[PDB]
Amino acid sequence: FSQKVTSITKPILVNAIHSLFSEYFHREKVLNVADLGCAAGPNPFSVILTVKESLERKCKELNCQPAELQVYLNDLPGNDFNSLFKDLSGVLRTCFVMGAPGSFYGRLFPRSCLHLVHSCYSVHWLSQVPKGLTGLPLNKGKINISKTSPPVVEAAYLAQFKEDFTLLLKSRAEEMVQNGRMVLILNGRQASDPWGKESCYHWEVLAEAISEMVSQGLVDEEKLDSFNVPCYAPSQEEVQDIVDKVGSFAVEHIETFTLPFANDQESDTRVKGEQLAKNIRSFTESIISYEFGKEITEKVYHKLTQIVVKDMASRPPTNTTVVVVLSRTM
Amino acid sequence: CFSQKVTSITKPILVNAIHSLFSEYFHREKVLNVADLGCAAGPNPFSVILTVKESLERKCKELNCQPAELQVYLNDLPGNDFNSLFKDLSGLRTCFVMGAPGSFYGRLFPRSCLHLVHSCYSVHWLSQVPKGLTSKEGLPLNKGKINISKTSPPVVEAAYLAQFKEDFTLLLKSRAEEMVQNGRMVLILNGRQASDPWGKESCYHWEVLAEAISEMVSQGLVDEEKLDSFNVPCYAPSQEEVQDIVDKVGSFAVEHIETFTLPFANDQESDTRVKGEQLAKNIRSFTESIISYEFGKEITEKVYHKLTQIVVKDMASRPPTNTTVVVVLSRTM
Ligand SMILES: Nc1ncnc2c1ncn2[C@@H]1O[C@H](CSCC[C@H](N)C(=O)O)[C@@H](O)[C@H]1O
Ligand SMILES: Nc1ncnc2c1ncn2[C@@H]1O[C@H](CSCC[C@H](N)C(=O)O)[C@@H](O)[C@H]1O
Ligand SMILES: Cn1c(=O)c2c(ncn2C)n(C)c1=O
Ligand SMILES: Cn1c(=O)c2c(ncn2C)n(C)c1=O
Repeated sequence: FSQKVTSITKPILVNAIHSLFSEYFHREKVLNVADLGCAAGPNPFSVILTVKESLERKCKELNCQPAELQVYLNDLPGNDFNSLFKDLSGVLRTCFVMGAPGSFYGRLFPRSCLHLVHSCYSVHWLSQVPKGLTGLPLNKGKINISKTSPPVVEAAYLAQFKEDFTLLLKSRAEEMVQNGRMVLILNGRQASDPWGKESCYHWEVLAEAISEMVSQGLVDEEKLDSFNVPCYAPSQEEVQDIVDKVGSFAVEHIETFTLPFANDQESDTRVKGEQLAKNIRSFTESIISYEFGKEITEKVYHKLTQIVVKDMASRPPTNTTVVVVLSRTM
Repeated sequence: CFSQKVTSITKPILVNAIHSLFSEYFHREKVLNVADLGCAAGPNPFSVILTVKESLERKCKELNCQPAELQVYLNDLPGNDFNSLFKDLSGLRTCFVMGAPGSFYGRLFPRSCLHLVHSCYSVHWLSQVPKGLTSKEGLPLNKGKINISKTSPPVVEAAYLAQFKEDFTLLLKSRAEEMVQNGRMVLILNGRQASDPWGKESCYHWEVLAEAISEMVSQGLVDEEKLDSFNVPCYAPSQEEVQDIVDKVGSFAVEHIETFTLPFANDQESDTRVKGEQLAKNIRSFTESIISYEFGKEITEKVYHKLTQIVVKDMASRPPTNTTVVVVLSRTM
């Protein structure tokens, strides 16, 4: 899945880079790139290579020396920059890679210096759990928007997102050169899709595993009730509406695509389920662990592995991605 | 006290260099860019950030202008503990702090963007152990020691100086390409008074480590050939050497040159034992990794135990000094 996403989207990144060339940004002394929420895995390496290779390839054609490249790798201060920097030791030459700790909800970089901003699977995370999920907890059974969720949950999540995403765009707007491009890829939904397993498979199946622990009386039902993940899956329409209100970007590309969550290149339904569960753990573990402690979380994932395995044998789940490319105007 | 003494004595030099930036109206540019070479993870980088931030804010008040934004690059080798550094920096408004992993012997930053470069106790470390500390035959010159000593043949001295000339030149050439016209660079490093002999006067730590090693050779727990052909990639230059190297690189003017010598141990401690133990701990903390890599964990732990006994003994008779060289450059042409 992670592989599928990066490979499907690579041409979009490359097209955005090509836009930079018809502005002669490759003729400037340095090209500045930012990756928002880079984590520590291989995706940042691949973003660096894509830009580096495309920049080198084009300067070969035009018989000029390539601009130098500066890549800022942004993530929250708790990110494992140590590992990231150790792995980057095995691009160089004319290539200067920085760590930029901080939240992308706010200023991170000098005014109008960025030529390219990139983000893959970060900007769906909210700055806080949305307000108005309370006293008394609305959204009783669940940890995200669901089939069973009252209309107010939906509206609260959307409102939080509108705030956050607007603050993201405003910050990036201040930091980008005229005609700079920004490529944003995030977990999303098809508008005509219902809530529940269609769009938020992972949040639904986690709430199931929690509910099994409540049922075993190992967790208070009030805890599940007033637990909510600070994460939203927008439609492309929502994204585009938010962008429309911030008058400093032109939309150059908008896209939604839906894949199977489970890995195709595996024939056995077992393993397929276990892998998907492992995958889900790997990006939900820290938020779950922090809320329920190590002992209970270990139990939650064991039941999760049983739920997904069962799901593989009947209706296999999907996952949906929204992609937008913006150009800085005015 | 020592690390504290160095940062506090040199703070005015940093501030003067910053003030030079103001008379170039760099505070009127959109961003002021600062680099700290070899920042490690301790409190010194925080203090450099504060010094610049405070001075920049203070002077924009005075001249009634819009404050430039501040960008600070914190450079160190990859596998420096940037995790801890970044966590501590969280306890930062129009103030953008970056990690810049890599060696300062080489390019690290875009061409001509830096206004201020700062470095405290880094650039004395060489890029490699210097070549030519072994004869044609294959015999190791510099028999007893791990740095330049009283007992060292002339070729050791000349090889270390040559390595430093290479390294320091490469540092200056790289920074020259990366600094704006009239940018300042403040370099503070462990050094020597020219008229000082080699040995305990200038390289206390290398001398006392070679002692501890020699005690392990004496207990036959380490081959004498290992000590013989082991050499630390570190030099303590005179201010004259530094100035000669700078003179050959035609892109900097010297604005300040300084040598000063302090007691190594913390003076505000009355007990000789603790004074010695502290100095030893201090010495371990900056020599551990290169000692450990060479002799393994088991014998290194023994080396530091004997080191702690040697320094404690030294505190009670002749207390050691340590010497610092400081230079400030301006980017010209
Ligand atoms: N406000 C914020 N500012 C910066 N990083 C953030 C953030 N909120 C979440 N993140 C980071 O976003 C990342 C999401 S995981 C995706 C990582 C990478 N883009 C990839 O494709 O693999 C995490 O590392 C998380 O710490
Ligand atoms: N070539 C090189 N490039 C970058 N950092 C280097 C380096 N050689 C040594 N260093 C770093 O220089 C540091 C010296 S310790 C000094 C820490 C800090 N400047 C202070 O005043 O406390 C070490 O962390 C070491 O890893
Ligand atoms: C890192 N990450 C997420 O953060 C994520 C996700 N699906 C939804 N989200 C929120 N996937 C597949 C993922 O790899
Ligand atoms: C890192 N470091 C050194 O590298 C050093 C030193 N004194 C001498 N040297 C070489 N001190 C105090 C120090 O902290």
